[PDB]
Amino acid sequence: KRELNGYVFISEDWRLPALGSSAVPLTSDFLNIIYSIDKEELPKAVELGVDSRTKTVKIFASVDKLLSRHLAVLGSTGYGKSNFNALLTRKVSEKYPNSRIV
Amino acid sequence: SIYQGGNKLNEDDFRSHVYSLCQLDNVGVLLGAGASVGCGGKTMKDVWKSFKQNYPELLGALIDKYLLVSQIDSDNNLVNVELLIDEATKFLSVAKTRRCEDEEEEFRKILSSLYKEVTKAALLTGEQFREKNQGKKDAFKYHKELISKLISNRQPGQSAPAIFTTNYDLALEWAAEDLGIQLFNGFSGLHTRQFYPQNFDLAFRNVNAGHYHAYLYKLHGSLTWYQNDSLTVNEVSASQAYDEYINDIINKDDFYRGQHLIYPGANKYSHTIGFVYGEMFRRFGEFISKPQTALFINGFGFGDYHINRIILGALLNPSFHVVIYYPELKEAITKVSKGGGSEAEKAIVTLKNMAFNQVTVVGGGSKAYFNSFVEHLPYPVLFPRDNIVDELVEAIANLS
Amino acid sequence: SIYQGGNKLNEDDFRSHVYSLCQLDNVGVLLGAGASVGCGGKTMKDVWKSFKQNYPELLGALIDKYLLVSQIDSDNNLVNVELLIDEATKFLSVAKTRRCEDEEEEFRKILSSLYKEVTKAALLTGEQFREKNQGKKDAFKYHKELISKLISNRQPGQSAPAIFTTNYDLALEWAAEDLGIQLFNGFSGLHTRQFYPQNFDLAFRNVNHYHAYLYKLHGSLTWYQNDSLTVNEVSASQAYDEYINDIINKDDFYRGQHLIYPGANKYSHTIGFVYGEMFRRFGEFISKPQTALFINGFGFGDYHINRIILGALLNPSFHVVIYYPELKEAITKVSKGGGSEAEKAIVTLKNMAFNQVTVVGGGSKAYFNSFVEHLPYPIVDELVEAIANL
Ligand SMILES: Nc1ncnc2c1ncn2[C@@H]1O[C@H](COP(=O)(O)OP(=O)(O)OC[C@H]2O[C@H](O)[C@H](O)[C@@H]2O)[C@@H](O)[C@H]1O
Ligand SMILES: Nc1ncnc2c1ncn2[C@@H]1O[C@H](COP(=O)(O)OP(=O)(O)OC[C@H]2O[C@H](O)[C@H](O)[C@@H]2O)[C@@H](O)[C@H]1O
Ligand SMILES: Nc1ncnc2c1ncn2[C@@H]1O[C@H](COP(=O)(O)OP(=O)(O)OP(O)(O)=S)[C@@H](O)[C@H]1O
Repeated sequence: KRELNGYVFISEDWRLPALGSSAVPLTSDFLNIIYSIDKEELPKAVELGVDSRTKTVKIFASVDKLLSRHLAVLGSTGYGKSNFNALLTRKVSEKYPNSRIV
Repeated sequence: SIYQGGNKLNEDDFRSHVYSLCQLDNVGVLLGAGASVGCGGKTMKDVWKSFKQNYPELLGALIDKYLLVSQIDSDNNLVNVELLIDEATKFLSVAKTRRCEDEEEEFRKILSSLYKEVTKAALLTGEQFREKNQGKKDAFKYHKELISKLISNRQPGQSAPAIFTTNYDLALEWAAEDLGIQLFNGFSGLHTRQFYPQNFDLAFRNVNAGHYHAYLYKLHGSLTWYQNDSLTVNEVSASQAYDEYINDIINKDDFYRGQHLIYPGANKYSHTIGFVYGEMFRRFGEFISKPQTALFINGFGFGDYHINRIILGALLNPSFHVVIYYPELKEAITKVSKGGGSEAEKAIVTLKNMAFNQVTVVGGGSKAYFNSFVEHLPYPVLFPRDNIVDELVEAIANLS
Repeated sequence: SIYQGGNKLNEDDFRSHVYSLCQLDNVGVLLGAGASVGCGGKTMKDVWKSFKQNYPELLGALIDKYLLVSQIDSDNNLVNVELLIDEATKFLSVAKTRRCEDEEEEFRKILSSLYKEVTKAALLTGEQFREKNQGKKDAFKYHKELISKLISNRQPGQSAPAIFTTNYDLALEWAAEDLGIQLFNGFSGLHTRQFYPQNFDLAFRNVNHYHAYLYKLHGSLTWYQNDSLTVNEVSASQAYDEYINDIINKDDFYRGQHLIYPGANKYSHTIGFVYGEMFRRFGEFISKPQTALFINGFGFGDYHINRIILGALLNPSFHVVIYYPELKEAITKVSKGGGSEAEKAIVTLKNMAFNQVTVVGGGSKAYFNSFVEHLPYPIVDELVEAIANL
C-alpha cells in the first residue's frame, strides 16, 4: 500500500487479481518494505544479518518484542548455537548498560 | 464540517470512504466555474460587477423598458448571464422580421457589450492565447493530477472515465495535450472538423504490442466552435480563432456578426445548434442512471433547475452515490433557518438533512476547494514520483 | 384451539408447519367474502337483512306465489342469494319468450332491487370508485404484504403462486397495481379486451418481471356482454359511467343477458364457458402432487367444492390448512340432533386420523390479519415531495 509519505506491508492472503493483468518482478526497494519494521522503533533495533537468497537486505528486530516473553534457540552440533548468543548478548549491553543478564 | 446523513465524520473515516467509492464500475466528475480561478478565470458576479461599472447607460433600457432583469438581483449580484443573451437573441431575431429598425441597433449595441465582457474572462493567458505549449506553465498543475489519477486506477474490463463541465475554456485540453492523452469530444478531421455524435461509443485497441483516453462533455460550448453554412458546425484551433473573430471582439467596437457563435447556450432556437446542446444532457442522464455509479461535484453553485431535478430523480436508484463541495454551509444554514435564503441555499440544505448513507457534503471555506479536492484522491503505487527524464533531455540538448 | 386431527398443538408447532408447507412446489391460496371486511365488505347475512327491511312488500310472492324461498330460513337469515338471482333470470326469460305481461313486470321489479343491494356492498369505497391509486390507501395494506411475501418465498426455476377467489371486487388488482407486479386473468387488449383461456399457460422472461395468476370463480363487476356474442372487460372509471351509476341511482331499469356476476345467466352457452373453465382448472391444480392449499374465508356451504376438496385427499402429498373462527360453538351442537352441513363437514374433518386436516380456531385469532402474520419474511416519499415543490 501507500498511505501518507511511504509504504506499508499488510499480511493477509486475499486480494486475488483479475484476468488480462500484467505480472512484474520485484526490485530491491519493494523488498526492504517487506523485510522491514516500523521506523519509530529504530532506536530499539538490533542487526542480526542479511537475506540468504540475495544477500542485499539487512534484518532488524525490536528488543522489547524479543525479550518480552521467552525465546527458543534450537540446533544440532557444529552449526552456530553459541555464535548467536555471543552476538545477541554483547549488543543489549552496549545499548542498555542498565540491564541485568546472567 | 463533514456530514453524512446529518451526522458528522472524521478525516480518516472520509479518506477510507473515498477509496471504496473510487473502485466502482462507473466513475464521473462534474466541474464548474470556480475550478478555473486558480488559473486566471473569474466568477459570474465578478463579471456582472465589471459590466455595470463600465456600461451603466444601457442598464436602464434593460430594467425599465424590456423587463429583462430585476433590481433586487441587479443590486445583490445574482444575475444569470447565460440566460439573458439567449433572450436578447430572441428579441433581435423577432425584430429582424417585424422590421422595426428602431430596435435592432439598441440590441446589437448591448450584445457587443456582453460578449466583449464574457470572452475576455476565458482566455486564462491574455495575449499569450495564440501561442503553443500552454500546459507546461505551472498554473495547470492540478488539472494534470486529476486526469492522471482518474486513469491510472482502472482495471481491464472496466469503462473509461467521463468528464462533464459547464465552462467554455481550454484548460483540460491544454493539459492532456502535454500529458500525451486523448480526449473524445465528438469531432473528427483537421482541414474540416465536424460534429459526429455516434463516436461517443468508440474506443481504442492495440494489435500486437492503448487504454490512454477519456471522454469530455462540455455543456455550454467553446470559443473554438462556430457555424458557417446552414447545416454544419465547425471546430478550429486557438491560433486560427484568434485571427478570425476573437480579436475584433476585444479591440474593435460595435462589432457583431449574428448567429455565428455557439457559446454560451445562446442561439438555442435554431435546429442545427440545439442538436449540439441536447445530446450532452441526454448522455448525462444515460450515464447517471447506470448501476454502481459514483459522482463527485466541485465548483457548481446549484443555480440550475434541470440538473438538480436530474440528480434528485437519479437518487431513487440504490446504487448511485454522490459527493458535494459547498464552502458556505454555515453562512447559509442560518440565513435559511431564520426566515429563508435563496433557492440554491434551500436546495443544498434539503440534502444535508436526510436518512441517507449515500450522500455527503463538505465545507470549511478554503478547505473545500479544488487544490484540496485533487488531494483526497488516492495515488497509485507503481506510478513514479521521480523524474530522471529531464536530466537526460538537458544533456541531449546540451550535446554539441 | 389448534386441533390437528384428533390432537392439539401450540403456536410454534403451527408456525413451523407453515414454514414446512411453504417450501413445496405447488402453493395455492383460497379466499372468500370474509377477508374483504377489513376493507369495507359485507357478508351474505347483512345483505339479506337489508333486503328484508328495505323491500318488504314484494318479499311475500317469493314465499306465497312463486315459492323461491323458505319462510324458515328466511327468518333464520341463512338463505343463498345468487342461486335465487339465477333462478329469477330463468323465470323472466320464460315469461318473455311466451308473451305475458304481469309476470314479466313482477320479476323486472325484483332483479333491480337485488342487484342494487348486492352492488352497493362491493363498491368498497363509495364514490371514489371512478378514481386512481385507490391502492395507496390504508385499508389495502395486508393484501400487499400477502402478495409480497408469497412471491418472495420462491426458488429460482420454481412454479408461480396460485390464488383462487370467490369475491367479485377489485382489491387484489388495486394492490398489485401499487406494488408493480403483473397479474394474469385470461384477458388481453386495451381498446377491445377479450377472453382467451389458453393465456393461463404463458409466463414472462428476461433477456438481459415477477408475476402471478388470479382465478375468480363468480365473475366481476367489469365483465359484460354486448349485442354481439363476445365477452369484454373494462375499467372502473368507464363501467361506472356506463351502467353502474344507473343501477345505484335509478329505481326501475334492467338489461337482460348483459352482466356477468354472480353466476347469474348460466343458461347461455356463451357465458357458462367462462365459469366452467375456472372450476376445471381448480380440479387440475388439486390433482397435482406436492401441493399445499390454504383456505381462509369460506363457509363450506357448497356441494361441489366440498366433493372436490374431499376426493382430493387420497394421494398423500396434498396438504390442506383450513381457517374457521366459530368451531367449538359447533362441536357443542353436533352432540345433539341439531346441525347444518357446514358444521357437520368440518367436525367430520377434525375427527380424522391423519396429519393433513389442520382445522384452526380462536374466535378472533383465526382471521385474515393473523393469517398474514403467521407467514415468514424474506424514503421515496421525501424525494418525490422535494422534486414536486422544487
Ligand atoms: N477556488 C475555488 N475552488 C472551489 N470552489 C470555488 C472556488 N472559488 C469559488 N468557488 C465556488 O464556486 C461557486 C461559483 O458559482 P458560479 O460560478 O456562480 O456558478 P456556476 O459556475 O455553476 O454558473 C453556471 C451555472 O449558472 C446557471 O444556473 C447555469 O445553469 C450554469 O449551470 C461558488 O459557490 C463558490 O463557493
Ligand atoms: N375479519 C374476518 N376474518 C376472517 N374470517 C371472517 C371475518 N369476518 C367473518 N369471517 C368468517 O367468514 C365467514 C363468512 O361466510 P359466508 O360469507 O356466508 O360464506 P362465503 O363467503 O363462502 O359465501 C359465498 C358462498 O355463498 C354461496 O352459497 C356460494 O356457494 C358461495 O360459495 C364466516 O363463517 C365468518 O366466520
Ligand atoms: N555465521 C557464521 N559465520 C562464520 N562462521 C560460523 C557462523 N556460525 C557458526 N560458525 C562457525 O561454526 C563453528 C562452530 O559453531 P559453534 O559456535 O560451536 O556452534 P555449536 O557447536 O552448535 O554451539 P555449542 O554446541 O553450544 S559450542 C565455529 O568455529 C564458527 O566459526
